[PDB]
Parts: sequence; C-alpha cells; structure tokens
Amino acid sequence: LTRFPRLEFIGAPTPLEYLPRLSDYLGREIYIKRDDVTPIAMGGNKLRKLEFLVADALREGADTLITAGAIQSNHVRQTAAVAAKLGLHCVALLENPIGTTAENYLTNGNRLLLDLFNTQIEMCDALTDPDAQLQTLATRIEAQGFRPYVIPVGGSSALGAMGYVESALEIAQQCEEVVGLSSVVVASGSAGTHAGLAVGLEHLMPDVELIGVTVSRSVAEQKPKVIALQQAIAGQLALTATADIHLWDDYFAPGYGVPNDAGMEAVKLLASLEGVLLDPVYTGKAMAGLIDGISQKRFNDDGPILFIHTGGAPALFAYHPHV
Amino acid sequence: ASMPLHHLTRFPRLEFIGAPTPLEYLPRLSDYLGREIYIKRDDVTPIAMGGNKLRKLEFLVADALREGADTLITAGAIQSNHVRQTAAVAAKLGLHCVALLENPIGTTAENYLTNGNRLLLDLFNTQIEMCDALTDPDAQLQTLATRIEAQGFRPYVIPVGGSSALGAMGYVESALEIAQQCEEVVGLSSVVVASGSAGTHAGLAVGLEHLMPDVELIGVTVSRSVAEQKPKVIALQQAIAGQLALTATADIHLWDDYFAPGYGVPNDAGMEAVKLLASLEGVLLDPVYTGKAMAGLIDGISQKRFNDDGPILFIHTGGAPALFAYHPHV
Repeated sequence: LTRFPRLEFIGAPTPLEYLPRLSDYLGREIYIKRDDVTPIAMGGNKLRKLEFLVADALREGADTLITAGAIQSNHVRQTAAVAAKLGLHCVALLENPIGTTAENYLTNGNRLLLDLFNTQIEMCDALTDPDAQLQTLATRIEAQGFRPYVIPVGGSSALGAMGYVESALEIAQQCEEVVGLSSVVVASGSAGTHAGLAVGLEHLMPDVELIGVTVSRSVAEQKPKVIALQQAIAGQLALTATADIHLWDDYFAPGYGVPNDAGMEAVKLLASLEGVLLDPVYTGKAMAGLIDGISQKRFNDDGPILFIHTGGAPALFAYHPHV
Repeated sequence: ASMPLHHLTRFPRLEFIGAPTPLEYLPRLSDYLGREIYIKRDDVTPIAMGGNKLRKLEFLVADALREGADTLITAGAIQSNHVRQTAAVAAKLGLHCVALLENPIGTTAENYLTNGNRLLLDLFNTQIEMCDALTDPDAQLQTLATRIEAQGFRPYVIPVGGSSALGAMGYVESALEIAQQCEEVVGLSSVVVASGSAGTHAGLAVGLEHLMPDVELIGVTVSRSVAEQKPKVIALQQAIAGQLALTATADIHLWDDYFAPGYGVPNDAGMEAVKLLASLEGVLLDPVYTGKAMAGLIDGISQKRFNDDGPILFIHTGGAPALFAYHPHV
C-alpha cells in the first residue's frame, strides 16, 4: 500500500448507497458509490487523484499547477480549486473538442468556475499531443518566474490512479457482510480511475467483474491505455496484475463530449427516479451502458451491480440548451 | 447533558444527511481578514447538490409521510434552493412534487429562466406552475393543494423555504453538531448565517441559546429590513421553543445592510465575497444568500460590529447552483 504521500481532501469515506427505486425498475440489485459527494468545489473522481498528485507537487516545492483538458473539464475545475485552496497558481490549457459556438458551453458550467478560481487560461486548437504541449507550457512558465508542476490529462498517471486503488479499499470494506457484489461499472476516459480500480479490485475482490464504459475511444484504442496504467500502478505498488480489463465502446455515440439520447435518457432516469444527478459527458453514458448491459445479459451473472458515480454534474448547466 | 434538548425528540426525522457535515477552519481567509474564521459546511450533502433546506425537509417530509401524502407541494423563486431540494427528495422517495414559482426580480435573462436550479427541476419531473407574485404564499399554496386534492390525490404542503416551526427543527439539531464539533476544539465567539424565510436562523437561535449561551448569533437579512424581519424570526423562535418544551429569551440579532437592491438581486459587496472565497479558499458561495451573508461577515469585522475579537463560525447554507443561473447577468 503506502509510501506515497497523499493529501487530505476527501475526509470521511464517500457514502455507498442502495438505489431501491432504480433497482426495482430495472429488475436488478443496483448500488451507487457516491464519489460526487466531496467537500471541494462540487467534487468528483478527479479529486481522489489530486490527493496524491498535489501532495507530490508540494514535495517538489511547486508554486503552480499546470494541466489541460476540454473547456468543460471536471479535472481542470477540481485542479483549479485545490490550487486556490492551497495557494498555488493554476494554469490551464483548454480545447473546444466538439467545435461548438453555444454560449453556455463556452462560458458557463465548469468554465465559469475556473474564472472564480482565478485560473490562468490558455486556449489551443486541439490537444493533439498533450504531454508535449503541457511541457512546452511548463518551460515557458519556468521562465516567467514560476516553479510549476505538471498534471497529465484527467490526472491519469501511475501516481494519480493511486486514489482509485485506495478507493477499492473503501468499496470492499463498505460491502463487507453488507453486500454480495457481483459487478462494478465505471466510466473509462483518461483511464486512471478504471485502472486504479482494476488493480485494487483484482487484489481485494477478485470475483467481482469490472466493466468500464468508454466515453471517448473504442475498445481497440482504449484497452492498451488501461492495461498500461494497470501494469505501471501494479509495478509501483509492488504487486502483480493478471486481471483482464473489460470495456464496452457502444455508448459514447458521436464521440467525447457529444451527448447521445441513450446517455441523456439515463440522466433523466436517475434524476427523476432516485434524485441523483448524472452528467451528459461521463456518468450518463456510463449509466446508459449499465442499463443496456442488463438489457443484453452482458454481465457475468444476475447479481448486484455497483455504479461508480464519478460526478460531473456541473456540466449540466454548461450543456444547457444544446450543442 | 446535551439534555435540555432531550424533549426535542418526539419529532420523527428522516435520514437524508447521514454523517454530520464537516466544520472546517479557513486559514487563508482568516489570515487575510485578521480573525479566526470557521465554516460549517451544510452545502456538502448527498442529495442533489445539497443545502440548509434539506435539514428542514428531514422533519417535514418525515411528517408528510406520516400523513400518508403522495405529493409534496411548495413555492418559491424560480431559482429557489428549497424547491430544488424538495423536488429531489420527492423523486428519491417516489412522491410527486408540485412547485409554485415566481420571477421575483423581473428578469428576462435566459439563464435565470431555464438554467441553474430551474433546470434540475425538469430533470426531477416537477409539476411546475407559474404565478405573477407570491403575494400571499400560505393561501396560494392551500388554493393549489385543494385543487390537487380534488383530482383524487394526497398532498402535503411545505411552507416557503420550509420555514415552519417543525422545519426549523433541523437547525435546532444542527446546533447540537456545531457545539459538539467545537468542544475542546474551538472557543467560538460569533456565528453568522443568512436570514431569509427565517427557519434556519430561528432553529439556530433556540439550539444555541441552550447549548452555547455565550455565543453571539448574527443573521444577515437577504430580503427584508431589520424592521420587517425581526418579528418573523422571533415568532419561530417562540413556536420552536414552545414545541420543544423550552423557554427562549435570547435577543435575535439582524443586519439589513447587505441585501442591497433586494431579494435575488446581486450586489457588488456580496459577489466580491463570492470571488474572495472561491479564489482564496476554493469554496463556492452564491449570489442570492451565502455571498451576501459573507459580505456582511466581512464588513462586520471591518466595523467592529461583533461583541468581541474571537472566532466566527460561518454557516454555509449552500445555494451554489444559482451561480450557473445568474451567469452572465441579471
């Protein structure tokens, strides 16, 4: 487990809850891991990552955090908050990945908060090669008088994903004597969350089937990225990881950041039926998957399914009327 | 010996909140303002983005269920935090939710009209009815209740902001957490909270008169003047104390200077507070309630308004979502 300094951003373990109404409607035991409920600026999965990341950034004596992502990036929002909380500067590199002109995407939702957090924001046409474009930026800042720290896209680095390894610890304990868990669903993006789970859950709950719903890439393009982190995480944790990574690509429809009916139906469903807010870019699509999953008997057995609510809610106000 | 409350447990409460919300020190802000400042994070709540209104609903909806109601009715501004939370609890529990909304600032700005809280209401499948003003809420709600009643349904009415004698029990019980958290940990001197539909302020004033009698409790009005507000708070204090089998003699304190043009209109002073807390501590306040309250807390220190120099606890009552509603302006 430990030798990696983590910061305390989350406090108590996030609640795990049963979703009786949804369960009864779908005809399956469904549980929810509430990682959206977090003290820091509306919270999210990204924070568990930043707990290790920023801890490290401080060891480096950095006075600035740099990172990149979509305009409505949950990661940037959380990063920028943590920054402000701690007194670090935050430079953010953003791309408009869907090529929209809609006011609310451009200024509202997450993006709006970044301004409140006094984030230094730079635009670019695309993040064709992030790690390089970030390093380009870092060094320019390194020059301007700032001692940075670079956080990868989505905070998905070997170290970052440590958050979700530790997450599995909570998850298994919470389920001890309390639930006979069969499957776990989580959105698979920048990969670190999925990966961290896969390492932790191989070692803590080896019988549990772990499904990732791709939000951007196909199984083809995604699987390698996940496996890479799995191995690296396992490497640094001094463990071995032999678990197969599972992924379903059918649910991200037009592509990253574009909303599908299938996913949007899942948002309306969970809000109306359970009073929980998903989001149109990540959790909604993941949930749409979970739903169609039961529909097509895709999971290993009939038993309990745990959905990892990774947050993202604020995006709702950004996506508001459309496009 | 958190005891004089004891009698304070004949009211069935639902469990929406779980663990006690975190109380935190605000080191950067403190150091900046030159005062020990603590924050009670009642915005951190599992239910649909959370808020103070939920601690109220914990008693209110519990009661609604005892009545066997299958519908909750309530009213407020378009961007009402209370309606959002009410409608959520509704959907979670499987009750219908009818909401009576007014546009209280007379704006035409898209984002106020459709975004922020109002947006979520649609996701929660809230039955929504518009009116020109809530000139007399209790009556306009009952008018609505009985029309629903006679379509063959079972409706429970929740006052504006959930501020009834019962509702405010949530914040009586909140006082318990607060004092328990500060035990040996902080020598608390003042508490600041927004004072609106009154229940939250009131509940605190009873609980804190009995649990921390030395603590000065300040309410920053967000809609009315000291003149018009004080009676409404005193009424709830007494009704609450009545039903809790206690006596309440504590003076209620109120500062009206900070709501500027009126309820739901943002002032510079208040927004300055939003930017300050976001940038300096990474906490999000809101432009209708918490911001203004905070603006008050700040100007308070500025004018030596509090009794002494000591620690101030700020009650973060939530409201954040309103930010995306108020977005570019008006």
